[PDB]
Amino acid sequence: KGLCLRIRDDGPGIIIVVGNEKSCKFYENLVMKRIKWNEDFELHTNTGDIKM
RNA sequence: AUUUGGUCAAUUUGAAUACAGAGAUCAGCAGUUCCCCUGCAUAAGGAUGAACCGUU
Repeated sequence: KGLCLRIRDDGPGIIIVVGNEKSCKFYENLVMKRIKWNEDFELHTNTGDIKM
């Protein structure tokens, strides 16, 4: 249970996560260790693929 | 100088029959315990993956 809100798409936003403790821990791990947020990526659109 | 270490049992008896006394050998498999591997389940506990936006 929870959510992920954010401002203006590109802007800063909040994840809230709620549940059983193990699950929460797992989620945290995913957020921090597994995902690389600073990593570069590609946006796919009809006009052209935008490198970010 | 002599002699004991020498009684077959069993059965039929009121000595005769018996005659030494009645399964062997070879081979499987399973179980018992411990160990190792393998697949599955059960709990727990990780690790990780997967496009893209979601819900009043």
